[PDB]
Amino acid sequence: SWRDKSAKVQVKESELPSSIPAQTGLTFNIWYNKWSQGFAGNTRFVSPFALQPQLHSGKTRGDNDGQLFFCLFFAKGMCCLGPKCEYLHHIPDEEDIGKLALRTEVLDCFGREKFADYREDMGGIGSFRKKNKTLYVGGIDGALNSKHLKPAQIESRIRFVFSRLGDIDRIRYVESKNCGFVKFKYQANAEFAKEAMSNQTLLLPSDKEWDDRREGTGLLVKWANEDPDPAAQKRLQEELKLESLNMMVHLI
Amino acid sequence: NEPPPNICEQCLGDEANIRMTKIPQGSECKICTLPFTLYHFKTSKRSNNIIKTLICVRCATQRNICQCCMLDSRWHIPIQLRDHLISLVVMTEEAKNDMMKRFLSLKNVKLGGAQITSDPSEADNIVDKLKNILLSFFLYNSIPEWKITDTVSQLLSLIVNHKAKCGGLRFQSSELGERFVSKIFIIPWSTAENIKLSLSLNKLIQLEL
Amino acid sequence: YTPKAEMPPEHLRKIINTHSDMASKMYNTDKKAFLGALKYLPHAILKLLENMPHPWEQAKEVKVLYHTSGAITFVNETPRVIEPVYTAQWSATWIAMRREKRDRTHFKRMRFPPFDDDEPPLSYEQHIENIEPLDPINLPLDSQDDEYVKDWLYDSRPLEEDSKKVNGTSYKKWSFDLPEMSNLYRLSTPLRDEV
Amino acid sequence: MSRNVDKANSVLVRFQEQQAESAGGYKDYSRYQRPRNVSKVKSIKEANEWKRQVSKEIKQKSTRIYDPSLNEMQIAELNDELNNLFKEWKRWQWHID
Amino acid sequence: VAIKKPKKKYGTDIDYNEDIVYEQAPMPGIYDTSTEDRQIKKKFEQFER
Amino acid sequence: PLPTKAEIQECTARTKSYIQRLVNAKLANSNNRALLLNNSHHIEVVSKQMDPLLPRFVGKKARKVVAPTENDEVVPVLHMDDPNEW
Amino acid sequence: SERKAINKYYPPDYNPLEAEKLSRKMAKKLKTMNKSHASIRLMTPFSMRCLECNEYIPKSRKFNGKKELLKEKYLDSIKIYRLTISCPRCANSIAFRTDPGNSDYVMEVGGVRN
Amino acid sequence: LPTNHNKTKLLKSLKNTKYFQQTTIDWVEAGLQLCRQGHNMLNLLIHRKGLTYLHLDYNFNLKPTKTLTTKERKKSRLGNSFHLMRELLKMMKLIVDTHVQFRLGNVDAFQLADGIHYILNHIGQLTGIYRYKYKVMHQIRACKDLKHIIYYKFNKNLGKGPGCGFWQPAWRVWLNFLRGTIPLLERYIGNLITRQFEGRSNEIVKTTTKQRLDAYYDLELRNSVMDDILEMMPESIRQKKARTILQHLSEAWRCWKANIPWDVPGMPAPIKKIIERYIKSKADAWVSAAHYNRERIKRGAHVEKTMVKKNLGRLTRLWIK
RNA sequence: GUAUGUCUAAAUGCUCUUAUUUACUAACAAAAU
RNA sequence: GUUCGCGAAGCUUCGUGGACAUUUGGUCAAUUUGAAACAAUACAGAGAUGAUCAGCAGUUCCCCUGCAUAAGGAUGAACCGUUUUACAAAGAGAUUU
Ligand SMILES: [Mg+2]
Ligand SMILES: [Zn+2]
Ligand SMILES: [Zn+2]
Repeated sequence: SWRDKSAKVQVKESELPSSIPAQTGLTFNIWYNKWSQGFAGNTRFVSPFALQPQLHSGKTRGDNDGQLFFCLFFAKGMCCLGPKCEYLHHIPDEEDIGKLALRTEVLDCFGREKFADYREDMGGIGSFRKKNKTLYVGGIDGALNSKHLKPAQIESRIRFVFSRLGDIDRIRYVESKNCGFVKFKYQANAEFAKEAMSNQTLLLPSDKEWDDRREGTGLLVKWANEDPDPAAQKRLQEELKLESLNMMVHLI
Repeated sequence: NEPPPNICEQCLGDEANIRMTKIPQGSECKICTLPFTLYHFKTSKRSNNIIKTLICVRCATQRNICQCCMLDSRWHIPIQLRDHLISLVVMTEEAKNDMMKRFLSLKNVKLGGAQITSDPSEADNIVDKLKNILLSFFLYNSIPEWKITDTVSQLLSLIVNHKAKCGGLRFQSSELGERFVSKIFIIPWSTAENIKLSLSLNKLIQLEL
Repeated sequence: YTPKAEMPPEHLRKIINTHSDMASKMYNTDKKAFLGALKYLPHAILKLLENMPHPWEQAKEVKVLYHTSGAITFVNETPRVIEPVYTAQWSATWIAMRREKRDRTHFKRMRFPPFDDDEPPLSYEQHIENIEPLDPINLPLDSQDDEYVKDWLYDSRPLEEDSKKVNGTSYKKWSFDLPEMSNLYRLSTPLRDEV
Repeated sequence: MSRNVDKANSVLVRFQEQQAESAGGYKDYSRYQRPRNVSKVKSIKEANEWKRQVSKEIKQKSTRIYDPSLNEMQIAELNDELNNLFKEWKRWQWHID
Repeated sequence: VAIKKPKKKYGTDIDYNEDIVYEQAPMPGIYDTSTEDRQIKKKFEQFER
Repeated sequence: PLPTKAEIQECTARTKSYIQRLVNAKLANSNNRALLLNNSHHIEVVSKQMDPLLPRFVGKKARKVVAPTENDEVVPVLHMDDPNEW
Repeated sequence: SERKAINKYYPPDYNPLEAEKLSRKMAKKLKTMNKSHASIRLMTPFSMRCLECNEYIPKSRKFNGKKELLKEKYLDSIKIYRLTISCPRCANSIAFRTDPGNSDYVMEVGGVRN
Repeated sequence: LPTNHNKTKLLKSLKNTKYFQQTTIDWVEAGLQLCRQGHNMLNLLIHRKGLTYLHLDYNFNLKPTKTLTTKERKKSRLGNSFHLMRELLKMMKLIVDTHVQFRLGNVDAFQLADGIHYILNHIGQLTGIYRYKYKVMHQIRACKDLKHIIYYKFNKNLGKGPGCGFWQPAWRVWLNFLRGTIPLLERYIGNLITRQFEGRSNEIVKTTTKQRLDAYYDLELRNSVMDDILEMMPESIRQKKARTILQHLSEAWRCWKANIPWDVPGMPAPIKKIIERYIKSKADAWVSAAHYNRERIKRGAHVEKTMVKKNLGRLTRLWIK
């Protein structure tokens, strides 16, 4: 219970929060902060940090003042401000979501503008046009350092990571596509999860490849392009209908 | 010359004085990607985080929406939903293209539905029509896990596949489970025949892929 | 309205130092500001150049405006002088130079550029701490002839603040007595050489 | 050093590349020829890069070989080249890790 | 299927509809047109299938 | 009739005011130097002084924009009424 | 930044000899520079017919050829070169050699002079 | 005679904002800041431009890292604004550098003075401004003159050698030069930065240029002819016919040039007549122009080599006719 | 005036050879006593 | 904290009423996922015309360099392809009512 669990957080101290870029290119472009004169390198690298939320989550300088938006850095697991952060440090609970449900159309749970069109890769901060709570997970091969695991095991792992991060609606691992679809109750929660699990390893301490988790490439967590197979579609339609009904009720 | 900002009642705030700054060609509208004046207000003086307008007035007019909330000017519903309702009683297709979106924005037709929402005549009629229209343990036998979890809590990690329909709840405590049993949709430990059959079928389906 | 806050130079220095290794998403806007500032960089240059400390001056303190982003820094003050006094000073300097020339077998003329193309120009913080800046160009005076001028002649603000000989610290007008004026005239014999 | 190739392989550029390689680890696996005999490549990343390069090459080969003048002998030659590329790729998928 | 790479923000003329000019709302307006369009589109789904 | 003098004057004033205003606006836009209500609720508009280094009009970026003609009313295009030579 | 640039910038540590050595070390590895058929732009002096598709490429017509060194020199110390071309229509590799005994060229299994 | 209106100087406006604040600073420190800030600006702008391969020295001498491929070169040719700015910065550094040196125990006061003097006279040699803006040449000349005067005054009884201070007049001259630049740089550099942020939509070329004039004129003539033909008679699918008309006109012109009679049987009297009239007009415009060119040539009045050749040809043709 | 365009999934040190260059570019310009 | 008054203890100290001063800052939050380009490899490769080459324009929902209404960009980019109806009149022959 994050309020009475703790106050403190201090995820990654301001001594070592991050080095700035990773060398692609020959020369370093001061204006873009991106290496130039060459592009060789798959670029996506695994997060040095992570959100162990039960430990970390806490009261902030924001909580007292009445901040709406949660801390991106906290989600990522590297908020060096900690208790003096102005953005919130906890998993988005229901009440909080309700409170910022007016704004949640235009901008994310992080207080940053949702766009009109999706990014072509479905890669970040979803559109305000299509509301969504549904994350594509990918690069699970790369996130587990090419480990010969059972799909079931992988699914379980995903559940473990994602359940903690937010109230789950439903999850699907797929062998053929080699992916992990997750759906949440609240869009905000989903967003938070995405922020967290971007570039994260799925591995555990008990695994034998724990010390070389950094050398791999992390989870590619993105937005879900809707499932075409028909039952799912039907379900979605039903949900939409229900929503409409609710809206109508509210109106009258 | 400039038209005025279209900010809703709930968008703007609950107070009888708000101060805002206008920033002419501040940002590009999110829909249209075309320069427009940003209004941004603080609601109450001291309440943190600003509320900048994210869309151009023209676009707002077309969709008939709050320039901050992105919700129907009248009913305060997401554009999809409001439009969907109207359809139920045709929806807008924002054209997600670099050039075309701008063109669409500049058109002044009130895209789709917006007209109905604008007019007292039409919105009201639609509403009326709508009204008329209206008037450890495995678990077996689709619904979301956040509901299941809630139910469990009420009764007092929770895995559930849907292709399987096979929910293996693991409280990890003999106390929680033994309280859970007494205080009380097939629920064993770690038309019945029909149910069994269906379950089996589901399992088979899960296992063929 | 109410005038600008006289800030501490320390703050300015800190600001400057911060925007050396500037390559984060932090100060995105500072880079923009910097870019914008090119507009006024020539103005800044003109200002700084104008304020050049004269050879009768070890180190001039100068008024400075600076963008809080750290993008540009204008020397703000415009250096005005008591004309005759200025002329006298220049004459004195000239005389000193001549004397130096007479003295020295070889005069060690500077090499250019003064610092290397590789070596990045030392921050001012390496040589605030250093010893008193070596003596500037002001000729050997005498109590008999140049009795009046000697005390102030070689000062940053040629005539002191809070005196009856100039308007005040704004340093906009001056009124002199005779003997000082005479002394100045005598000094300026090289430059003011007019028919 | 007209026509760009010369510029690319001008000494200064080479030096720069070397420096990059030394500090940070920027290589251009496009720029160097892929080695013939695998198992003289202890690092995994390098191997992966090589594999990627070969895949790219194969793709390139494929793109061109379906051109309209199909009866010309160049296409035929490439067919063997394509096969070779495939073989190389397969080899690169060695089972050390 | 791979799309033609864009050069400087152009339109892919499948989606979006290109720079549309109106139907021009006339006096003898009838609502069968929409139905007809729908019917036409139904057939093309079949073709696709 | 040749239009009334007063009327003409008025017209001049209108246009003169407008054109002048337009010119002023243009001048303002050029980068070289030298109250409201929503619904029932009253609202104060302000203009904050942005920093003089940052781009004045950060919105604009020299965008191409095709416009629709939007001619809803129909122009009547009226008229009246050896081919081998011509 | 300008074609007549007097001095290219060097890093503050650039032992020129050392740099050269390094380059050499990374020249055997290098893709380009360690290969034959280096490109060239040339007009065609022979004025000849492409043997496959009979395309009559005339005198002085410009092409982006490949110049390669023929190891077997003429006499002793005066080199001779293969100069590859493609026919405009069909992509057949025409080429020719420069045997300097006659102060002229020789056709090399590409086309025929006429 | 100066501005009646403008009280509002640049600094005052800046002060009136919240973004500037003001300190009192040692002049050397200020200079150093300028050098650093200026350097940053030039790097930042350069990086924005994309050209990361043109490296700035801390002395402001810009030059390229590799040898640039042609595309890169094209991308990365900075112009008369940026280079001018760089030059200015370099100059500043040089004076500031000398003062820094003086402050440090490295160089005497007299020496410092002399160095400054050298800089101000030798701006010309020390660093290319003149390259980019060659009216700085006047300033340079003035400085030289001053040096000549000053040195002769200063080394009268004393002999020839280095060590003449008295940088004042030179300094003054440079300051005054800078005044002019302030404006030019503000238009130029400012414009460049605007472009970088918001890069122009639809520029309009200008036919008052020697180049492009003739072509433009021809085009105009063609248009006029087409209009006339349209006016003349009814047509169905006239676009196709326009091309034909144009071709006919061209042919007529060619004939005129040659002195061939342009008689085509199918051409109807009126259209043909109109075409003839326009070719006559062209001839009038052309012949006169040729004559003018010839006159210019005779004088010795900035004729273009190509233009002269044309005149020679045209005139020859006329003679033949 | 050193053109251009498509194409891109996310072994180690060692030394020895030189009074040169398989050098490349031609957008630039073209006459006699 | 400054202080100008009142009330208690020994001008010194507590307890009070006032006056003075009064709402900053954010279109921004620190690494991959809200969009920089060159470069590189591979593959081809240069306006008319037979060929070689100059320059100028033109159209555009393409831009870049340029202070630019100079100038320059592969003749700067794409234009070189598709191309069957405001459709009529006359004559001859054939099947159906
Ligand atoms: Mg050309
Ligand atoms: Zn935080
Ligand atoms: Zn609203």
